Amino acid sequence: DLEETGRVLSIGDGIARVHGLRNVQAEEMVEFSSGLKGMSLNLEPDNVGVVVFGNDKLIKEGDIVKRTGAIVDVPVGEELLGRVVDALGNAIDGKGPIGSKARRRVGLKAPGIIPRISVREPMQTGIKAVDSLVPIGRGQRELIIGDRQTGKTSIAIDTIINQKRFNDGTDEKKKLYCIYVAIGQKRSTVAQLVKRLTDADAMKYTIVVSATASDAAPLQYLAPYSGCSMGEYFRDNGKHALIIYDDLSKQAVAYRQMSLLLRRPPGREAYPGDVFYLHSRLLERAAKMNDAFGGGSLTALPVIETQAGDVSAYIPTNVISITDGQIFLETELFYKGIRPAINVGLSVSRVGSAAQTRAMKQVAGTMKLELAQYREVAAFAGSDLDAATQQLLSRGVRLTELLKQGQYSPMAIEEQVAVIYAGVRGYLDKLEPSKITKFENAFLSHVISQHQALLGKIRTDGKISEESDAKLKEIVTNFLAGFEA
Amino acid sequence: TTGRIVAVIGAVVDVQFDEGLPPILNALEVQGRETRLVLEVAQHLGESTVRTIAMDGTEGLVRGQKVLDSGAPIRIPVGPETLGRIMNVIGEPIDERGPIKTKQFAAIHAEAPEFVEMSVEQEILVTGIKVVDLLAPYAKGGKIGLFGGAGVGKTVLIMELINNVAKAHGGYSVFAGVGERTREGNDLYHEMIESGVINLKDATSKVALVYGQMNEPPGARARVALTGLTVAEYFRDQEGQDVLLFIDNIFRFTQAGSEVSALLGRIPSAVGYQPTLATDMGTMQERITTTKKGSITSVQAIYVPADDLTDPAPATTFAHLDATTVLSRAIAELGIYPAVDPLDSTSRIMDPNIVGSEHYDVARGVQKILQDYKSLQDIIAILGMDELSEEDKLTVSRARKIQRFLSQPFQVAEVFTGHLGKLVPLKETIKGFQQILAGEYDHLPEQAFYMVGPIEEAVAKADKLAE
Amino acid sequence: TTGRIVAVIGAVVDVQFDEGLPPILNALEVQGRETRLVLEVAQHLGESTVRTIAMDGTEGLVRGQKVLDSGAPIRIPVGPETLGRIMNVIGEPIDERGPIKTKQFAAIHAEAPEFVEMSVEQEILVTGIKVVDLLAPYAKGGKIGLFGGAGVGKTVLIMELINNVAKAHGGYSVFAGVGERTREGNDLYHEMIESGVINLKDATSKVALVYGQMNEPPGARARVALTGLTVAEYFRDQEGQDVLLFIDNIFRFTQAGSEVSALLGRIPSAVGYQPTLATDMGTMQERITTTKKGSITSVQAIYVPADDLTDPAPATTFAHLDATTVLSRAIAELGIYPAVDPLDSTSRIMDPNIVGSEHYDVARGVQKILQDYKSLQDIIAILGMDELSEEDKLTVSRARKIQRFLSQPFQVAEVFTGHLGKLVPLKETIKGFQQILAGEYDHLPEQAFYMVGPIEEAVAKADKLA
Ligand SMILES: Nc1ncnc2c1ncn2[C@@H]1O[C@H](COP(=O)(O)OP(=O)(O)O)[C@@H](O)[C@H]1O
Ligand SMILES: Nc1ncnc2c1ncn2[C@@H]1O[C@H](COP(=O)(O)OP(=O)(O)O)[C@@H](O)[C@H]1O
Ligand SMILES: Nc1ncnc2c1ncn2[C@@H]1O[C@H](COP(=O)(O)OP(=O)(O)O)[C@@H](O)[C@H]1O
Ligand SMILES: [Mg+2]
Ligand SMILES: [Mg+2]
Ligand SMILES: [Mg+2]
Repeated sequence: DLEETGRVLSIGDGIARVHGLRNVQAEEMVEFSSGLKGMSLNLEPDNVGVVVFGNDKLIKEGDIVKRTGAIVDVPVGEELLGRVVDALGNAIDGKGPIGSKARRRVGLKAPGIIPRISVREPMQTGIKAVDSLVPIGRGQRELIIGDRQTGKTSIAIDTIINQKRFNDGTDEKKKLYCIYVAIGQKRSTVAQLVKRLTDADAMKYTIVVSATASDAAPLQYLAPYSGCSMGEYFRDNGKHALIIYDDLSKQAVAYRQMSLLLRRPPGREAYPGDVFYLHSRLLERAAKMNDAFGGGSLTALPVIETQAGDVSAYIPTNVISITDGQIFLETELFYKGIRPAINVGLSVSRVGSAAQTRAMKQVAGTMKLELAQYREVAAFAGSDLDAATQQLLSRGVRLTELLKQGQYSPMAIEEQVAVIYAGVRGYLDKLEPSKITKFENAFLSHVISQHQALLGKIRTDGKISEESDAKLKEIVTNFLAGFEA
Repeated sequence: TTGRIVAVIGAVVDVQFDEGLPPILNALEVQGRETRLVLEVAQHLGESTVRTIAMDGTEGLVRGQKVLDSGAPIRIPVGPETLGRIMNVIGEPIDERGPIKTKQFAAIHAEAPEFVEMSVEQEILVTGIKVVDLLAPYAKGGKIGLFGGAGVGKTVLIMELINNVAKAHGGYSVFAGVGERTREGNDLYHEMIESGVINLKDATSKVALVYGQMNEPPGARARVALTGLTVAEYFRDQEGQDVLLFIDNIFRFTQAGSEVSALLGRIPSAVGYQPTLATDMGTMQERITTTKKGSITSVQAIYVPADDLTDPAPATTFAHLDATTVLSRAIAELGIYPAVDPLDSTSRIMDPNIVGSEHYDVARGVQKILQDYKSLQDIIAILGMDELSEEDKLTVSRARKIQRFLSQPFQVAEVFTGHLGKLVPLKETIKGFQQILAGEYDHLPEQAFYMVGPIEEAVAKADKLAE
Repeated sequence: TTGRIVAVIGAVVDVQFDEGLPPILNALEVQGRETRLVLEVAQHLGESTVRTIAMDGTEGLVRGQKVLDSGAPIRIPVGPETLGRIMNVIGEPIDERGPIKTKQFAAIHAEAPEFVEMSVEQEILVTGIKVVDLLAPYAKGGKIGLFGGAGVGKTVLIMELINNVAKAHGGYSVFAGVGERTREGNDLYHEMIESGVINLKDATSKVALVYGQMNEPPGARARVALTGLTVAEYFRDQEGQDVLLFIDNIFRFTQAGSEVSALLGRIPSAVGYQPTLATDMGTMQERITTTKKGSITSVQAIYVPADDLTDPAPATTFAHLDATTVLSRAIAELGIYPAVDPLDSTSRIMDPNIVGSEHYDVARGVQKILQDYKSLQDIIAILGMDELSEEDKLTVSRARKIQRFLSQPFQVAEVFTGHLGKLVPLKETIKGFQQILAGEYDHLPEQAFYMVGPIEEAVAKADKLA
């Protein structure tokens, strides 16, 4: 029976050349003698090239290969929340079986033109520099790009932690379910990542999909698509989900290995011709649906690691052209004290103020150009500058200091507006730059403990009221003079 | 004639025919599929076998599956019944509005119009955008290309060109979505419904849509640009009327070709591209032209990979264009929109005997002071503003005011700049820059010229900065 | 049962079997060889022919020579009676002290510990070294990596770290010489005999040695890392006792993998490397880890090809680490030792919640002024330090003093310097840099901070120059 079963001709480097399987489909899942799964990616006239989902010591010449008659699928639903799973959706946290009542295909194509609607809901990260200058909306694709140890993962983590405020509330369309996809990382890092989310009480709405460094290349290759289908469930059921691919750099590496050992010719940096289509078809699946389809969304945060800042490399240039915006991180700024290390000039968001609350739009609207005027004069300055150009330098330096932020303390949007207000209105222009960070800490905690009614009104009204503008001014000016002494 | 699949490797599918073998470029129908799957014959491998590229995903394909030869290349619906409708690569409606009711179809592969069919007629058309109108004007029935790296404003620019030029046009427009964002497809569709250019109940629709975004496989992206221009070829030839064609993005045509090139059995060329890069673009672009039968005004957004203009894809595209609009990241970073490089954009109709000696001299005058300012920028970077002569800082202040006056608010960019967009006439554009070059506004502040319409708005803004 | 050689090139040898084919990773024994020649099965080529990779020189092999399946993968001696002994790739003793009679054996290939086996414990390991403890401190049971190009001091650093930690660590230690200098192995062996951490007369030996140096063919160098790894694995699990694993140099694993990949008929990856680079490293590195069962504090020296940190070999290694120590050539050429780059060395425990708010702030202060100094470097070289402002001149003088106070005399470098080895406590390291940052030693000369122990010696050195 060579129509439904096959025989292994050769096996090496995760690739099995199989004779037979005459009725096997392209991209179909096949089972080996030892129980190991394999995906049929090459259909040649005399053989079938099968990529192996595990070790190949358990596969020998002459082994029997069997059809399952299906493409790859993964478990789906709210039963995955709080769980750590592998690429196929098998639980690896040891906390029991996933009691999921639904399955979903991993290779389902993106929604077309019709089922979509304009991005109109804010996806708050809690990071001042993001929510103000690179605002993300629900259903958007926003890249996190930069060298190693620039803070990429930490942007994604703080974004996840920030959602607790929405998920503990009663408002349901305000909620966001998180999916962290780890690709090619080590297991100890992943466990330390889960420990961090558990302490912040963030796990209860987070799915962790992990295909680590010891896992086979096909496992690493499939992991992003598996987690995407998990997000798509929320998207198609009137709910909002956030996915994080950390990172698509290591996924491309895994796919290259497969493609090279299937004897597909190499291109730029040894990558296959379809490496762009690999990520494009993935990130296109992130969308904001119209109300007839549920009004749910899927926001994607892909991560790309560059080498020595080389943004010109094959892989990074692909993902930049795909996404609706990028957040650029640099080591130079990181060690200069600018943490998060967001290069504001290079970073953009195509959705823009349409992804901001009416309050944040009022304060951040001016910041963009005001900082652009600053960077122009920054590499333009001790030959002594005139009063006008020294003012532009002063303002820019003081706004930059406000964009600084520590870790694991994601800020509410009303608290963000208040601290941006003080800088953008010039109330800190004649303050020594070294104490702006010190100012923000003491100023905010005073507004938190003694002025809840102000923050509460900015939160609920969604904008800066004329009465709120007067009250903010009243606090900042009197706090100023006390702090200055 | 019935054939059988023998090989499936990604987008590349090999099919065997025991009898009559189908010629290259034919459309083959795969049997036993839920959605219509088209394989376009690319090569004759020999031994009664053809090599094809798939127009959709190749998942679920079996060796030995029936494949039928349609007898002709991919054929799509043409005519006034494409107006207000969105089509894909193979001519299927994707707007959920039903079948395209017509007994008139055309093959997406065709011979490029001959040399005798070319028209030398060049006439300037007003666009409303100052930088373009002044420095690098577009011509009626000309070939316009908007260059730029990632995030510089290619889409925003082409969007407002449809918002302005289609108004000054009584004919039909075609928009080809080639390998870009499906999100922007939803954006453009609903914006045109709002603006009334697409009408879902009557026949007043004036824009035909063709889409094949970056979720589609390479084959689909490689031919969806030809599907777009074949609709444009009908309105031009079979009617004899003026047509407008917009493409975002035509780089994706070349990208898609390189994505399959390895699997077609080609040795890679320079910078990882296909050897066929130039001729593929040739037999495509040479169809995008004005003839003696009719006129096509074409606007093509062109991606510049890692904003490197030497890259073979964008570098080979320059020779196909009459007007080039080159966008710059450094100019976008300053906050100047559109981010058009004034010293890297050409027009060809830039000639004293075409646009006028008054127009031409202002354009060169604006370019001269900005080029001279660039050399002055090299001094104030190290020594500072205090070192410049009184003559020097006079030209700097004028050059900086001219930089900002080149920028204007777009009517499709309300969320980005804050205030509404506005259209500026050509005669007011020449006069405006002419006045600044003479030094008539050396008393006005610098930010008075930033993001305004005509020169009259700059005067009014100067009063508003005081109190 | 019996096989026949059909193809030989370099370390890659093809064997054909009539009946019963050996599974991938099986050790094969070549007949007719005076010394033991182990072929490890890597690929099933089809037609009853396997593709293998040798563990020693393949010279003197003939087409038709007989090969026998061992039945298992390469198995080496493991257990307490390996301590004080030196062994090669296939676990054969190379110290001329006789057979290693162990009660247990273990295959050099094993699957990496599952996700449930992972421990989240992060506790500081004080090295006594200023650059390390201050900026990027190592963790107990964590993974440590020492990056560097040719001659910047990877080996000198790992040897000082052995001397500083292994004495104060009441447990067993494992050293794996991978593709490095053989005379270094001789120096380490006899030094350990001299000190007493390795004993030939007694079973008090605390260190096990495994060696496959740059004189071995690629097959040996590609696998020798697993042999030393398997010894370390046993001590972690089937005892509970804490283990130190030192590897010099782990790059040789990946380099040797590149040599054989060219002969296995693979299509090369970028930079000519193997397409399986990241997954080969992945299945190997994930075995070097702390579990809930036992703890492994691993230190790995990592070579950097042509000083390029973007090279696929060092670049892929970063994600397998918990603390990085990157060495720079320019910092080495200035006379700074250890040549640690303060702005490219990282640690996951560099966090106010873990090391303290005072420790963290000083570390970030040291880094800020060094990045500020690095920015001015161009204008300093064109014009001069005298053309700087009063604000900039003050940061430059302090940063230059911080640079030098980061350097330290090592106990292993007691001949290379002629000076005394210095071991500095953490509290005194924090205090030292804190004072320079606040401006307490602005009057003191630069060279006073060069190559000293604690902050007190910087003052005492300045007194002699008065
Ligand atoms: N806003 C911040 N403030 C202080 N430290 C930060 C901040 N963001 C990141 N870090 C630190 O930087 C280090 C690297 O962060 P990580 O997100 O792991 O970088 P990447 O993901 O780019 O490798 C971490 O040790 C983290 O503690
Ligand atoms: N005319 C404009 N006015 C203001 N901002 C603009 C304008 N054009 C582009 N931008 C900015 O650049 C971003 C990218 O625009 P887009 O057209 O998507 O660039 P590209 O198509 O070249 O990738 C926008 O989201 C916007 O922030
Ligand atoms: N901490 C140090 N103190 C003094 N000299 C050093 C130090 N580190 C390296 N060196 C010098 O550099 C040389 C090479 O060191 P080594 O560790 O062998 O480099 P690598 O192992 O990176 O090739 C040594 O011979 C020594 O003279
Ligand atoms: Mg990370
Ligand atoms: Mg675009
Ligand atoms: Mg060494």
